[PDB]
Amino acid sequence: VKNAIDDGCVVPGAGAVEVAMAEALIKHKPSVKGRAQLGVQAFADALLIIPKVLAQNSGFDLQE
Amino acid sequence: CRNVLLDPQLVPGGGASEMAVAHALTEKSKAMTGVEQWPYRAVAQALEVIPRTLIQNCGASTIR
Repeated sequence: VKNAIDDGCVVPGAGAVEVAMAEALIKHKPSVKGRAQLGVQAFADALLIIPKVLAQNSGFDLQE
Repeated sequence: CRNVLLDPQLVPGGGASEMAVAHALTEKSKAMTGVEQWPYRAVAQALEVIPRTLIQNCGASTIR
């Protein structure tokens, strides 16, 4: 909450931004040249790890 | 054709009847109190594993 007094924008987290980034990254190539989009695919798939496995730990597995 | 000749009556089910036998034992496990209930409730646990495995291939939190 020290960071809360710092910023003006409090965001719903816990995976809400994580899939929301990876939708824009994979589907829309920012740098449509294929050399960098390879690193985009590793980058957007890096974002998925936080929502998918903690819910999978909770019992509803990562794909649902 | 032998079974419909044998029994015009017949149950529904996809393994759900195996649960229905399994839960009927568990109620009578708690109703017929004594030394009998501990093997009698343990075999009720054995029946529900089979349709659990059938919906395990279906794929969900099959224990829930």
